[PDB]
Amino acid sequence: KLPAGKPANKSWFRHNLIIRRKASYRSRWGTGAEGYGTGVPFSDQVKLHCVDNTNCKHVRLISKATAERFAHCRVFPAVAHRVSVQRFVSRHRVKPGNIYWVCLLSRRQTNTRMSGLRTNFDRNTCILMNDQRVPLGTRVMYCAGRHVNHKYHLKAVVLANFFV
Amino acid sequence: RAPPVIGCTRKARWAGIDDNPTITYKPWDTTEPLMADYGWTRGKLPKFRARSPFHRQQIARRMVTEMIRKDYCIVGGARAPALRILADHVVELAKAGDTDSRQQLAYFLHDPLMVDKAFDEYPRRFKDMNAKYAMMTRLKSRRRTDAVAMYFVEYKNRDMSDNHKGEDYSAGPERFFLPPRIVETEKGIQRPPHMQMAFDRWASKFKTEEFHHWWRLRHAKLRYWGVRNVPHPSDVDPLWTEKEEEEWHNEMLANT
Amino acid sequence: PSQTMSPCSHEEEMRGYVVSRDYPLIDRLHCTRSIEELVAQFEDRPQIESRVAALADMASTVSFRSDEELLRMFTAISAPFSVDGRGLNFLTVKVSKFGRPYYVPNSLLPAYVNLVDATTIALVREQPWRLSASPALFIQVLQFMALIKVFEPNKWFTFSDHAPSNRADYRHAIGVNHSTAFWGTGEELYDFMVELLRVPTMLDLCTREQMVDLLSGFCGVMPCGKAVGDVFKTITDAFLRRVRNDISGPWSAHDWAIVERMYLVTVLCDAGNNEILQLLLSDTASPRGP
Amino acid sequence: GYTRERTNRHFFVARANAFFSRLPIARVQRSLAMEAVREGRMRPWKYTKEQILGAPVTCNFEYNPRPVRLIGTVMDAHTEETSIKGGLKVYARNEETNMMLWIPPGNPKLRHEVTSTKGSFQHYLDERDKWDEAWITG
Amino acid sequence: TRRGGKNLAWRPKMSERTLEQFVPLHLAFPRRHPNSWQERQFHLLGYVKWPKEI
Amino acid sequence: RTDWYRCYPSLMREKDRDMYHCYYPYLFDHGDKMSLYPKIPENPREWQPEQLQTTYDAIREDKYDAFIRLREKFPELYQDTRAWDNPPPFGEFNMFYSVRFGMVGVKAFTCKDYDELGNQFDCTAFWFPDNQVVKHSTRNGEVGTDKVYVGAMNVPVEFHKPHVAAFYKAAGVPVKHVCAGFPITPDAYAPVGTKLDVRHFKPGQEVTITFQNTDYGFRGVMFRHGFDGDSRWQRRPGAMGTEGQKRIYPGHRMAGQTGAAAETYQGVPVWRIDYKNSLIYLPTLLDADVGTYVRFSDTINTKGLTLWNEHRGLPAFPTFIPPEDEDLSKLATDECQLKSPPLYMYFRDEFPATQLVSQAD
Amino acid sequence: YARRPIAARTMMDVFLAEDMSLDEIVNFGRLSLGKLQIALNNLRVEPAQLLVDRMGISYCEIPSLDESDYVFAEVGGVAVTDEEAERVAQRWAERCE
Amino acid sequence: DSFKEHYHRVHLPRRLALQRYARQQSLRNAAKGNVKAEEVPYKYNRWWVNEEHEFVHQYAFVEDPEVTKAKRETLPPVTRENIWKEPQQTFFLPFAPYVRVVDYPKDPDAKFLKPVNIPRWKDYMQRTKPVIPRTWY
Amino acid sequence: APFKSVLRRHKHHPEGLPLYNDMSKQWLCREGERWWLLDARGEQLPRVAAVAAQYITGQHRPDFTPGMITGDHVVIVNIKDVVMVGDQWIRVPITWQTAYPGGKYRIRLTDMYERDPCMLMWWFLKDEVNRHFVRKLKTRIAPLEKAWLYEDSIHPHADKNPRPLCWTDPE
Amino acid sequence: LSVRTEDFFSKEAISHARRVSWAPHTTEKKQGAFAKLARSNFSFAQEPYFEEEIEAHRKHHRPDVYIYKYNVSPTHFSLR
Amino acid sequence: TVGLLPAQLALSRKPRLRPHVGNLKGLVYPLPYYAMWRGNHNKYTYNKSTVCLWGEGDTRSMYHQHYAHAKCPTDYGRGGREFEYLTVKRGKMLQKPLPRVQYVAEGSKPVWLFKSWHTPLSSPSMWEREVQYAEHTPEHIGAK
RNA sequence: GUAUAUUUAAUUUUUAUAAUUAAUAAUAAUUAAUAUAAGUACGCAAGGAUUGAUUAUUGAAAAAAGAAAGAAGAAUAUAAUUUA
Repeated sequence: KLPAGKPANKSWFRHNLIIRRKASYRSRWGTGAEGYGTGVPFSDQVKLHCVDNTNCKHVRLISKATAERFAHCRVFPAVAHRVSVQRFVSRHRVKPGNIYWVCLLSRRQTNTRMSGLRTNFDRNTCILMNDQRVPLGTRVMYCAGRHVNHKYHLKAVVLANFFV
Repeated sequence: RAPPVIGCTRKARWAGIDDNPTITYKPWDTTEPLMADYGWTRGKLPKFRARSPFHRQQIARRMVTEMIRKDYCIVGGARAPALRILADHVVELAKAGDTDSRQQLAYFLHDPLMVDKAFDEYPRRFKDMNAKYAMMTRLKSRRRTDAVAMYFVEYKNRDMSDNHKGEDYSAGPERFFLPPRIVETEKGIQRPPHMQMAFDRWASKFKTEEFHHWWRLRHAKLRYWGVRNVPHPSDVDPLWTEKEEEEWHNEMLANT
Repeated sequence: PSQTMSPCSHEEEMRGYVVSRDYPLIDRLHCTRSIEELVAQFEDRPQIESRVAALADMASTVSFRSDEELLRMFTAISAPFSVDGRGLNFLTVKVSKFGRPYYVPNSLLPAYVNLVDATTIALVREQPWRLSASPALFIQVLQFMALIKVFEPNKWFTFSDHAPSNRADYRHAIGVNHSTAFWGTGEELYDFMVELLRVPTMLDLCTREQMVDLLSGFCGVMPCGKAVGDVFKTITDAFLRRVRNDISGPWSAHDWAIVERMYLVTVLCDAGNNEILQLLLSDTASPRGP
Repeated sequence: GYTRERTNRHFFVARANAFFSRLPIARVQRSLAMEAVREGRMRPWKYTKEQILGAPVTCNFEYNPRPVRLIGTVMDAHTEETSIKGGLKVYARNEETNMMLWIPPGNPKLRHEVTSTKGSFQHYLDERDKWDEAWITG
Repeated sequence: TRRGGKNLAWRPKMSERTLEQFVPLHLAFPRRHPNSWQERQFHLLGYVKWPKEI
Repeated sequence: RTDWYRCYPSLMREKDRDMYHCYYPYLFDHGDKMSLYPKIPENPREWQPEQLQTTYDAIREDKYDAFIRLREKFPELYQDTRAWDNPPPFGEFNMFYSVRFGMVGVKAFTCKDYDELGNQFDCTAFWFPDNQVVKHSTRNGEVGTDKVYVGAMNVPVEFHKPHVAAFYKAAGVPVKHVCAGFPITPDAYAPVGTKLDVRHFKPGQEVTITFQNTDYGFRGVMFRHGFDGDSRWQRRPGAMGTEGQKRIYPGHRMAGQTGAAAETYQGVPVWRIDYKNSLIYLPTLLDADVGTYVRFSDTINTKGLTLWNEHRGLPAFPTFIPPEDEDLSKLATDECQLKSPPLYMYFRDEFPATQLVSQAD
Repeated sequence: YARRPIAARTMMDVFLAEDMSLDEIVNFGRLSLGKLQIALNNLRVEPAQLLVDRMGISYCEIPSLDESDYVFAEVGGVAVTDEEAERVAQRWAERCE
Repeated sequence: DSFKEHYHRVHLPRRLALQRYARQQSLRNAAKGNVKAEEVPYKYNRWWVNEEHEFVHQYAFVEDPEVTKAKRETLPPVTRENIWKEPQQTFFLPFAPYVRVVDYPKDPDAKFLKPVNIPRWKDYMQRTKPVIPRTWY
Repeated sequence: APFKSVLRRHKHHPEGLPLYNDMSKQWLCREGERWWLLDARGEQLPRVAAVAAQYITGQHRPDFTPGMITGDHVVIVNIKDVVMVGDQWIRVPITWQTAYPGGKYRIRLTDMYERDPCMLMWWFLKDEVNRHFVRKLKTRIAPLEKAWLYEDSIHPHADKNPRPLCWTDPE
Repeated sequence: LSVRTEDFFSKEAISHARRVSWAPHTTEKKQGAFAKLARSNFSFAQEPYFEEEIEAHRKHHRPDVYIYKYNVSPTHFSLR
Repeated sequence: TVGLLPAQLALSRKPRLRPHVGNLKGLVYPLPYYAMWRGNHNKYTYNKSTVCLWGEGDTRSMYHQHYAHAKCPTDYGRGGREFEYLTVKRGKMLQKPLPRVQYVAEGSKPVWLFKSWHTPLSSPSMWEREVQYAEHTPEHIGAK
């Protein structure tokens, strides 16, 4: 127990890290199909697809909260999980232990714009990024979202051909 | 933007209807006549107590079948409005008269003979009636068993009804297996031959003596179980005798 | 025209009321019914709603009435009340959810309160000269306010003298008695009347009988039963001057009765007029009254 | 009990559902739909589910810098007649992206137009199968 | 975080730094000199109660 | 969450209300005359030692005379100084004083509308039935207690309770189903029986919405207050002194009746006015049932500003009086709608051009 | 202070030949309304009396014009020019004739 | 009944009585014959420069009983057409909007030729309130 | 035996709480009551409170009886001019508390005066009345209602001729 | 209304006594003159008490004129 | 302008500065933060005497060499933290006439001196008097 | 730290009507992204801040005066859809 004499919760740091919505009748995480602000950011261990020339193919997230609504106000670190192989350079020299940032390109969950549009992509998509917010892959093999049009994702915008 | 309370949320029993945009889920086509969901919301029929939704459906079927067999039915509690609405739906099916409607009513009810009776008489009985075909009176006499309000659910336009014409239900007949009382001014009416034959066959069973033995055995069973006012099977007397049979036969011949 | 006016008998025609001039914007309804008709309704239909409607019409029409009409109005309205009773105590429903019942007055009490407010507005804020001009109306209003315990509104809500209520003088921040506490019912009118007496032309115009009635009305209106010191002194001085000036001239048994009534009023107001007492004791021309 | 949660004041306990018949809600809503039609945010449509299912729709979303151009089918339609409370589902399929999206009518930026006068239920079925397979694989 | 003391008329939601300026030190009014001390101060200063004619 | 530190006007203390602080010339009161000097007491024995009784101060006289001459001969240059001597009249709308009553309207329905940009608003349409000023109230004339009671919707005689019917009969206003109250200022009064039109508000103003929440009945802690300081304790091991909790404190989230309650949304922008059908659309969704008698008031300030002002606009003080020639029965429903200007500045699906990688224009 | 009780539970519109002018229609409606009002008043042979007594009608009105129609000044976001509107009207008239 | 609850319970009627006495003052003054209502003096000294050399204004409003009665009795004037035809602007544009763009000086890179009449960024940020003497926006 | 009902009069009840001046009880007698005027200008607040309480509670009468609540009304005027000896105006605390955990209110006589000086005088009178009678609510309350407080020199009791209250300090 | 230079630029918050004049040319701050001359750019006490000022010529030469027990001057009285 | 991004006023997640929403009772005037320094409440407004320093409400009767000459006795108000940022009082407003300059002839034409910062402050012209009346000129000392 | 009493939450059912005072939920939420200022202040130079807006963090709440043992629904979302 800590502090002795008045024990507190040892989850103080993760409270700052994560964003939690009090599950009350007036406050809940919607299904993402009712309107803007409804949904739920991804947890830590979520596995998602990484689409680019990089050898990596699957990425496990590290951020306690990941969503398109705040893809520009937060950093999404992640670790390559299932890397591909070749049969024969930095893009192809990824390892299943290295840690890079990621840029959301789509969510398999129902995403609602402020315009009333609702979308459901088929794959949770991301791309590897260096600490300087520059993607490791040469190009992309999936469509980004409106959130990826922020200046915080300038190189991602340059590479990604198609948006949604 | 999203509403403050998100998702299908249960409200108070008597609460208003808000048009906030929410995903609505219905178990099936509630607009179907006899397939209606039971609930305490305003859009649903009241759900009278039952051991399960299947048991509630069985109770609804039994109530509707009894209503068809004898227009008047006395039902206790929340099941009275449900029975009235189901009777209205049956009348709507009969007025529609489609083969699919008849097959649906056959699926619902327990008695194909009663299905035929309804589809034969209700069309002409309620041809001139628009919406409300069943009335629901409330009886000031509450059931001593559990003190539950009793409702007399009846069909309207009895005069236009063919097999139920001149029937007065102020008091039941001398025996439950005898034809119901008939108004004095309507004593000459004659019922359809098929319904008359069906009723006669049903009554013969009780006219049999093995039914008297079963009745005495029921006296014994209730006495053993604990029902207090159950006279001893030695003191009980048969419901049906020869002199009573001939008197009731004369009465039936007179009434026609 | 836009449709047909279905015919109806005169007995069933809606009359007695007129819309406001600016109907498209102001759609209020005023009552032009005669005071005699209002009093006849009040007396012939003793129903609570009928009396409430009559009182509402009277309150609306106070400013349009004359002195005699107001006198008739007050005389007709002062019927149900008694002297010792608790005026404006129209308690009908009893609510005892807490454990100590409280009795909620019916719609009659608001009717009388609104009538008093309308009378105050008419005779103070609009036509302050009417009370000075007409002493009879001055006495009638004071007698009405004495008959209805305007200065003891707790009696309006009390149901038994053993458990007097405080719905008229208690008010908590949470919300208790917010709509029944601290009504200025008759305070402004009483203050204006006191000022009129204290400034008299009113007493000069009044008659000795009118002065006695005025003093009695003041001592009755005051919750303690005694008139204000200054008002009592002024009325007593005026009455003594008039008695001394007129006694030398012709005098009557009615005048003696008036003097005796004044002496009794002083005693009730807890003062004592030694000069009046000595005059009555010394005089022997006529026998004294009760 | 230092606080209260329920109000029993007449103002709040009162409801005007009885008097609601004085104002025509449906006429007002249809007038709003016609105003949208006149402004051009949407065009009138009177179709049934059988008629519309499977029809090709072209969506032009006027985002920036480059407007988003998509071609999809019609998975479902909320209502069968012109109304603000409408909406239409589409299954857009780009090079390697399969996105199923609900688009509401009357939005000035999401110009969605059913490019064909009719649809094929067989096309709807096969496109739905494709979407189901993509979703399962994802 | 306090669960009471929310009557702003007596416990205003302002800091001690903000209330220091309003804390009075040379409180001119209400006065702090009782009437009983007037004669004592007079005598201490040494003045005398001369008759009105003087 | 809160910015009370931002919410503080320029502090001043009355000890500083001195002749040397006044922006304009400091004027003393001598009864029926205003003077530049303190009133010299008539009894000279009251003069104090070292006290100067000024009768003609050349500096003050010259400065005041120059000030007055400039104000009189250069009104345009010194227009802002006019308010010093020519205060605004009473009974006219005042930016910082005038508070006007509101209205009562039923929650008609819900719909969805779109801004000039691609922003979607879930609008709630509230119907305003026959509304009239039912009563005027004041607690014995106390300043600031003036209140106006406004009716909601006509109703038969048999509908109300006897006491409510008696109240409406005494008022003389047509019987109304509901009657709300609004504290106002004297200048905002309107005569009893006045007719209130939906145009009393403006398409883009800010309204306070008071309503009753939908009744959810008796619900548990997970439903209401669902998520699933210190009194005395020793920070160091120096000593042993503590105060445990010996009861339940009054503030304790616990299971109870959640539902019906007078909720009040503050500063909801108005989105659309339809004065032909008497409807107001607010771009928000209420947790209330259809038919609830909502009360609309006018928000008086926002972000340290005032809702009514020359920069934004002014209201139809005291209320909106429709012209004479116009006849609503001679107008269609589409000819009688007032749409608000955009609430947001950019397309909320995207980002503002400053934060946007590339923009099309 | 109140309206007179109900006087009509069923309604039926009466139209004249479409060629009749608006002034003619208004005049006919006003004449019929006046005659029926006089018949009711005298009730409290002729067609008005026959209608009031035998048929039983006890109400008649001349409701305002249905102005709910739309003034389409713009279709699909495109302004409707006066020349285009006149051309469309002429085309519709020609098709009708 | 708490201490302050009891104090206010006892004194609120007493405060009402004191206010009644104060009103009775003017009521006597009126019944004497001087129907004119009590007049409150106008205070010219309301614009100040506080200790920190900041402008301060005391807002004083006087309620006229005659004006209040007139408002309660008579109809108000017809609403102006502009008031009910134009909307209430949802934004509050800056008092001193900043526009670095200007086409007057050739080679706009030169700062020393920018017009002085347009605001600076410091002015744009600082001007959150009306000019010093003025109070209304 | 005597039985006081559990169903008491509560501040939250519509019937409300009474005013013992207008009540009629076996232990209330306003017949022998007098009216005094106490000008508290330049008089120490505790001394003024004690002097006023002596007359308010009726202890100044030779017929005083603890059971009987009879006392003379005292109109205290110029409470604004009441004096405190030294720095006590800001160094004397007033402490109360609510049932809530935080609950505790510590305030200064300066704040009490700035809100309502009559409130401060009422506090001191209450302290005296509690010092002498604390075991009965009626005794604790009635004398306080007998007391009258006014910060200015204007009071509406001129119709009672309150005789000035003359006393001397212990010194 | 609209945008204006009055909204743009804020005046000096100076009291009437301190202000030398209300003229438009003197509207600006005193330090403005020094700033212009140099061609560059660049709080009341807790108890601010001032003894009343007097005209220069009258104050520097005050006649020693008195009355019964009060100093009398063409502009001021006093006690002595 | 339109190209710049103004502060959200109608809809925003940021704190909307309305401390009076749940702290004031009854009528609230639109004047922002008029009852803020009191503690954000509008109660206890019936008090006439408050805590006062020199030059405040109840010190008007007392004499203080500064305020006795630099503040009108009737201009005194409330205490420090109880300052009157906004006052509402019923009654008939009285516009007392402004003071009239004295020792000036009638119909006399004065001479105007245009003060400006262009003249150095040390110059006696700045300390001169703007409005100059012929009757204010000492003609026996030679002054013009 | 194994439903009694206290305690707390809520209720005591349309109250035409919140608030004179008692008590009571939010005394700088930092932080993160982008832009303005500005490529300015400053710095030998490379370099380069302070800083009120937008977004992200999604919720927004008022106790005390009227008549009472059926279903606050005559229950199938209309306070009568014609109805015999």
